[PDB]
Amino acid sequence: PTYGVGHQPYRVVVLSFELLHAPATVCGPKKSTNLVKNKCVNFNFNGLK
Amino acid sequence: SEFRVYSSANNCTFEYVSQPFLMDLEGKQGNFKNLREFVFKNIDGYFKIYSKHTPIIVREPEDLPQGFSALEPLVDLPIGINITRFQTLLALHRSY
Ligand SMILES: *[C@@H]1O[C@H](CO)[C@@H](O)[C@H](O)[C@H]1NC(C)=O
Repeated sequence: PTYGVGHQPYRVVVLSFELLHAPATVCGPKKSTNLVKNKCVNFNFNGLK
Repeated sequence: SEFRVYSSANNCTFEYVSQPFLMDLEGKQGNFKNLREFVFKNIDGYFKIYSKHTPIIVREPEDLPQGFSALEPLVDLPIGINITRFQTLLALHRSY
């Protein structure tokens, strides 16, 4: 603990992204908004625009 | 120790589990048989499963029944490995 900030240990986590063509099984989220009806709107339902 | 099909392991890539594909139960009564169907398709690095089950009552181990039936999908598999051969398995515990 008495050591300097430069000598202090730092826990490092490194993420590597491998864009493999076939699986594409895991990735980040995709936020969804509220639902409205009886209005001329642009809908994106599970990728259907 | 029924897992006699495999003896050696390696790195795994996909571990999905779900409700069993064979939900037909014989506990009700006999005199009817199952008609499990399965279609396997492996394209563009994907895999699909289709299945339907209908009773037949009459066994007649000669030919498939004369009837039309749709086959809806069950699960989609994202594994993109090469497939060239098909092998099935059986359930046999001991002579009886
Ligand atoms: C095996 O898969 C790789 C990549 O998915 C492909 O380049 C190769 O042609 C395949 N070989 C066979 C025999 O399917």
